[PDB]
Amino acid sequence: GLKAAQKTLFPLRSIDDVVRLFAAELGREEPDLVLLSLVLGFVEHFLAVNRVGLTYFPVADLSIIAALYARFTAQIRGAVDLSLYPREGGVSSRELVKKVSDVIWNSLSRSYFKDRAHIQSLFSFITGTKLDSSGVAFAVVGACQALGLRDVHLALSEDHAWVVFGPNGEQTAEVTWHGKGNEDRRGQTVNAGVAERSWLYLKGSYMRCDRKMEVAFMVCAINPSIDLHTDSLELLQLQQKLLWLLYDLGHLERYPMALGNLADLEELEPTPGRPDPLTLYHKGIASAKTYYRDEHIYPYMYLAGYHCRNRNVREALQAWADTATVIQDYNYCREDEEIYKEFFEVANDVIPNLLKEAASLLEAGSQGSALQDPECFAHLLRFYDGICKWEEGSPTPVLHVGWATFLVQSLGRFEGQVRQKVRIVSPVLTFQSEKMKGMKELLVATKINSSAIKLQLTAQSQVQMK
Ligand SMILES: Cc1nnc(N2CCN(c3ncnc4sc(CC(F)(F)F)cc34)CC2)s1
Repeated sequence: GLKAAQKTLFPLRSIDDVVRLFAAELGREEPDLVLLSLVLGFVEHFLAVNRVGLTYFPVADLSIIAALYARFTAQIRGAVDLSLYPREGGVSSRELVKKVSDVIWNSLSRSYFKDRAHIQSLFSFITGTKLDSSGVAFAVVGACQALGLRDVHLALSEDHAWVVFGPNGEQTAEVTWHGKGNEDRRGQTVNAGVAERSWLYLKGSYMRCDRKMEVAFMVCAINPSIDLHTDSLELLQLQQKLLWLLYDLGHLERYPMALGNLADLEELEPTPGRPDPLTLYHKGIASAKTYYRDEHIYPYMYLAGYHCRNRNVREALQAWADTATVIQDYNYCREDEEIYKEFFEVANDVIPNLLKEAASLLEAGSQGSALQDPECFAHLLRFYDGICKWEEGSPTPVLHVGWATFLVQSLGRFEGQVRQKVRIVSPVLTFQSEKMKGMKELLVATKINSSAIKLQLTAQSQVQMK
């Protein structure tokens, strides 16, 4: 059901031929999501899943891609009868969106590993009857576009996906599952999650994609991994080129995660003449500030990871403190476990390892060490302050004694003469959380009072009886 003009670039014989196809589609009124996702899934399958026979690039013949496209469009058009769902006002109804979501859901294998790699694309849907969670949401949007439903668009948070549709694109509907063991809410709005101020729904500051941002999503979705130790260089090059295409056309402007993904790719293999990874992480943060009220966690996490890998301890601490400054205005809710896991690993594994190495290097005579810099101690304190403020008013707690052991260790890496230089005002720091306010006294003693720290961080009421 492809148009003549969509077929003229075939066969695709290289990475650059795939980029030309994307450029041509992006120059259209509506880029064809189904065509583009089938092409990426086909090339990913033959570059990462099965490389038998590979000599340069997996040639994508029109006959092959057109037959896959026909399989998809026949499946959707046959199973969704539009006459049963009249379109009032050129916009779609909740019943129609639910029907398309059910069609995709009911097509999937009964049982499979939902966390596998390479199950994101429409190629996986057609050839393997398998999709991952956000892959189902994308497939609903592709199916709606195939049906002529121009109002149905992908909605993305940092850990979940759903659709928007209807009058002014103001309706929301769940179309896929989230996480593992959670009961699905397909067909419902996301209002209760927005109202409860969970990270999962970003207080309503989630992405409402247009079609070009949906192209950017499938490009972010490319998975170059061949196995635990090995990435496809061909898929890395393709993903990086397509991200630059999108960047140049303006379609990453409102997509912080895509800018961090591009910066990560540039760190691995920089493109001559292009912005540095740092510039790109900063544009990701600027995008979040401009379009999403600075309510996103990952723009700062991407920046912190880059500084961590480069052992810029000062700047890694600052960027994690900034992540905590975002999280402090959320309530920690059921289904936010992924961001809890990330903050736990930063506090209880990554920061301790960085400071352990810093301590060894200070023993060896380093100058300008983070451990002698009171501004770095302040960043450490601000990171814990935001985590404590996050916990306030949340329906489930965050901190426990496991966190306290690492806090004491991390504090102890800074000498008392460095800790004393931070000014805690009601380097200068203001605490927002009642936990860190009560800890202020303790933060300056030559020997940290471990037991009193533990009591203040966990709000534990009592010590051992005997
Ligand atoms: C620091 C970080 N390093 N990698 C990070 N990733 C990997 C890239 N990710 C993403 N990159 C582009 N777009 C999206 S939309 C989305 C939510 C989902 F999966 F649709 F439900 C995730 C995500 C998720 C966050 S954060």
